[PDB]
Amino acid sequence: ATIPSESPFAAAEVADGAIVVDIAKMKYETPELHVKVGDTVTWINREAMPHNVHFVAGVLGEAALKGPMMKKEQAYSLTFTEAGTYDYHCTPHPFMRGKVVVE
Amino acid sequence: ATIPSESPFAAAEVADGAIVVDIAKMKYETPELHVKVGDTVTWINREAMPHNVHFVAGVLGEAALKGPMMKKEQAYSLTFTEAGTYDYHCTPHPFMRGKVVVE
Amino acid sequence: VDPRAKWQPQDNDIQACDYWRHCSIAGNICDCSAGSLTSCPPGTLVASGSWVGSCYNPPDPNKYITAYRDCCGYNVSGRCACLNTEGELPVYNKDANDIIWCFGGEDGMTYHCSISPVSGA
Amino acid sequence: VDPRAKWQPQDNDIQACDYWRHCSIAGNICDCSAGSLTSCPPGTLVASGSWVGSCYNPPDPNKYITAYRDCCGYNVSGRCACLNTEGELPVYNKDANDIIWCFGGEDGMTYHCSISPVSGA
Amino acid sequence: EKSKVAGSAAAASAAAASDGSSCDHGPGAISRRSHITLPAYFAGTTENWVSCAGCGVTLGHSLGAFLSLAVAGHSGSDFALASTSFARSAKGKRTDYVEVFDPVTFLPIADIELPDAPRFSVGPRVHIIGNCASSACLLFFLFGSSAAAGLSVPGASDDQLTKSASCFHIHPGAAATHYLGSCPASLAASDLAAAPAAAGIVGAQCTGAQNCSSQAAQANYPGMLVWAVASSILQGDIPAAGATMKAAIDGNESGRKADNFRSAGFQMVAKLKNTDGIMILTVEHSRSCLAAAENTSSVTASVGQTSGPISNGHDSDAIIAAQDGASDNYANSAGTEVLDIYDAASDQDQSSVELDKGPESLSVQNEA
Amino acid sequence: EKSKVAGSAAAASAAAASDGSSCDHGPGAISRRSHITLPAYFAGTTENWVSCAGCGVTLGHSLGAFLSLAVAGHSGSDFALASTSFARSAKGKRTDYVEVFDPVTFLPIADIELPDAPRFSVGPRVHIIGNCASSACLLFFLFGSSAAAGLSVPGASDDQLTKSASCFHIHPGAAATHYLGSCPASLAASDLAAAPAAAGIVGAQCTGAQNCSSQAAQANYPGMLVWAVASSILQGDIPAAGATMKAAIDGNESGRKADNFRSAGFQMVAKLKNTDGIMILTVEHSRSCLAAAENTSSVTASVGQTSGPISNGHDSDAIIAAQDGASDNYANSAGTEVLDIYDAASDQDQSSVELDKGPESLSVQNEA
Ligand SMILES: [Cu+2]
Ligand SMILES: [Cu+2]
Repeated sequence: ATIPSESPFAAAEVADGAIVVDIAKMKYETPELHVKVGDTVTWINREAMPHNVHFVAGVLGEAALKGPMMKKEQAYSLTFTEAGTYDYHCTPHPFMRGKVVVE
Repeated sequence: ATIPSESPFAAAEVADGAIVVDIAKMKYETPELHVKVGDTVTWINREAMPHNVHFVAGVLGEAALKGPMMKKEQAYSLTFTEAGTYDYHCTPHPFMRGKVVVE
Repeated sequence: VDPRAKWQPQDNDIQACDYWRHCSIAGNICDCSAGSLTSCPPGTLVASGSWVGSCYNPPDPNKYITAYRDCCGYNVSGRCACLNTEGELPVYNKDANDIIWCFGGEDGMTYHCSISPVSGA
Repeated sequence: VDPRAKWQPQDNDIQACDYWRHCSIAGNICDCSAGSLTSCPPGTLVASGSWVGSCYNPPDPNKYITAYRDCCGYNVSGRCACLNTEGELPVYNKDANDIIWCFGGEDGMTYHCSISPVSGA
Repeated sequence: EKSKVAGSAAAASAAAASDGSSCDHGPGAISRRSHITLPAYFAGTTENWVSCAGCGVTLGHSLGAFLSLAVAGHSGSDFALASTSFARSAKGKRTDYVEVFDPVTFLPIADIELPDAPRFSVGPRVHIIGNCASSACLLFFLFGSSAAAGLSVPGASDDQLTKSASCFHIHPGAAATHYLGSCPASLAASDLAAAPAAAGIVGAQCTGAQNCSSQAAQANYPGMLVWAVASSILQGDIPAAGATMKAAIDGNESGRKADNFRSAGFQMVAKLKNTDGIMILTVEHSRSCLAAAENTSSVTASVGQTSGPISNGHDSDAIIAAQDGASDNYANSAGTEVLDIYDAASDQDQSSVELDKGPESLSVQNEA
Repeated sequence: EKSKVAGSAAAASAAAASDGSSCDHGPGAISRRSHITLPAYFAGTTENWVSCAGCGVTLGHSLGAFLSLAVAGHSGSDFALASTSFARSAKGKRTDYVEVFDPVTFLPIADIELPDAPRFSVGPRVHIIGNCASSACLLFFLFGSSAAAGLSVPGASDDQLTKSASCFHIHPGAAATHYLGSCPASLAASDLAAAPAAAGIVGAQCTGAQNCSSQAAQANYPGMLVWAVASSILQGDIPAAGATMKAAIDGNESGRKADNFRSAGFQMVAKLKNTDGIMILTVEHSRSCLAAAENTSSVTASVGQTSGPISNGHDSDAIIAAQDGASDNYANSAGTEVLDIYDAASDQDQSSVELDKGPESLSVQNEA
């Protein structure tokens, strides 16, 4: 697909730079959030309930990154190239949804 | 479809003119039989087990006349227009089969 | 009771597997899913095909030729299931009841039901 | 025994419904159709979606969060049939067991199986 | 068994009569008619039983697929199904479609496909899929991907996927208006009219502590939605113009509550419209919310008083009622695959065996 | 029940381990593996069970459609299925197809369509559909329209409709030659090689009065066909060069036949090639051919002698045996939906419950 990059999948350390769609109260905290291109935001299960971050599938290229899950903190980071506004959701509960604006 | 004519369906009297084939031992009597275009052919159930006369369906026009049914006597007549050789069969036992040649 | 005992005809039930006419059914009784002893249930298709069995009528003491036609274009009803074999004969045809006689319909070849019409002596 | 009595968990069968990790399954157990307690049978597809249940372990007496994932792309196994409801909650989501949790596979939305992996405490 | 009236057969046989086989037809839509859907334990293929009360006769059947949702037109004009099929059934290319049957012939008069396999695969509940008042549209719930209500027009075509909030059932108030009610944020009114979708939220009934069952009863004819909790009854009057809440009533007589009584498993509630009676399956439960009940209490919907008793004599999972002058209570046991029919004034009359697999839904037409 | 070894997990938990879910894989084709197919009483859908004898564990399952024919390559390289589906399953467009699975993963490795819905729907019998000895082909029988033998090539393609005489089974003698034997004109040799179809007929074994059971036993490895009658055994040895008749032997010991002893219903016969034993289902019958039978007599194929006893303890409909050094006798009960596994020298070992509906066929691979 296209837009954008992969990296890793569940483990859990930040680093220096923040950047993190997060989780709890079932709902990517600071859900609607903006960020600049060429990036990589970290999602991480803070919950007592696993989750994933699945966009849709007409947005972010072909395919449609699913992303996985796995409490235990666990982390999944995804970086970006092109501009626009992305809309993702947690599969097991299509409800908590989030929307990112790449400016 | 085309080739050829209908007429009736189960009842059982000849007439003057012969033209017929009838049951007996899972097999149309005098099976391979020739006739001129326009000759009638009366099938007559002579059995203690009903039958029909169903060609196939690429032969006789579109569709494919399936012949109905009949026990003790009952009959079906089929009249004909174009020349060629027609193959028919008893459905419940695709086995007794026969062929007509309209010359 | 006792599956290996000679079939014993009755002429009082019809939804029962020991009904005189059912002497060689394989499947299910139509009466039990909206049909009738000799008619098909709605939305289902009547075959032209069938298979015969000579059945003994208890009341009038005579045997009749039963033409077991299927009601097709539906999945098995699941109801009054029966398997009778008075005079069945092997797959080398026509007295044989494992075959789904369904030739006639819409294109209906699926077994839903078997009817028990008396077609002669 | 007695359908309306408080769930009584055990830790020795796994094929049985009173098994500790199964406190909120709806479906069938995988081990009964060639899977294993936390693995899917062959030719089947594992979902991402799941539904949680806080099940109590009788040996070490603490509850654990079981993530009931379905294996899909097959028809119901018809094997070890179970329905448990420890803390289920209505369709107004996720603790909810009537839903066929099959999101992830080939396109497998068809229910075959229910897996019972421990996901956290 | 009294279809030992194949004495009519012996009869015909003696008069030297016929046996001219044919495809017959159903008697025609009426109030005593009952539909029984077999979800079958989540099997890829399923069956619908059409039965006649009084007679206790199976009048016909219908074929369906994976977790279909049955609907029946009140005026007795159509019956229908939302369904799902796969090429190589259980796998391959999925197809979501709406089929529409003639109540007499049982033949499909229409077969409408849903575009992106949108249906929502779940154990079925009356109300997650609904016909609107005029019968010209079928409303269906989308969960996966996005929460949504699809709109199909029977004039034969899919219409539009109406976007909604985190909301569940569909209880239509009008041609263009439905209560995509029960949300977390209690009660939604969507008006799909003209061009758009409005969506206006009700004054939150019930608290997060009170749990609403997955199966509420609802009378389309007169906007009566009655929704029992894992214990007792919330009622709302639905019209065009918003919903209006009525005082809550407790189905169980207080002492019963400590003594362990609570509602059952499956289609627990039923409501007779000509009267204002609520039927409720109950028994001595626990967290056994989905299990079978041996009893049924009748209540006056206006005056929450118990009018009735009811020891069913069997382990029943689902109930309903004939919407007519002197009503029958239908009692469905999924385990024994038999439908027990009683007089809504106690006594069991008829019985309907072998509705095989694991039958669960009852639907009746509310006929004049 | 011992799979009560989930004391394996108790162990893992204590050890602080994982629970990392994945799709697993079948143990790998072998001699003790047994396939149980379920025609399920004529249902549109069906199932096939893969079990491990010894363990008694199911290793997998396969889904199929209406009245499918099961096949297993002897080398244990593939297992297959001839099948039929309909859009709107039970009605609509029909599709016949060949399906071939990897024996380890259970994934379809091929899906080949049959041209004009030619299958022949019947309660299944091993041998009315078969693999040729090289396992490059799958022969299947057409009944309606015209008697025919369909040639499918796993190089993935329908090959040709081989027109044949009024004839039924298919016992493959060679890569290009098969005995679509059993006819009323007893036994045809079919050679489909090079361009055409040969069709040569044998010297009529059996008389009009001898009824050959619908379920004959055959060893593809060594062209041994054993065909019981509604009473006793006609044996034939076939190679690419004509069949060769053996002298008849009666399974039932004269007194027994007097005393009403007779053949069961379904997969009544079996033959172990490592030895030259024929197993056969009998009990005291009548015209009740298709009924269950409670016993099995063991006989020597070479010398009609009864080496064996065998009281099953259950109402069994079909049997087969592990084609290995020390064979297990498989006893399938359709009524109880269970497979009773036994020592081919009497004792009952295993049992495998819930192979749901009406399981009827056992198939095994003959492998070194
Ligand atoms: Cu989530
Ligand atoms: Cu004939």
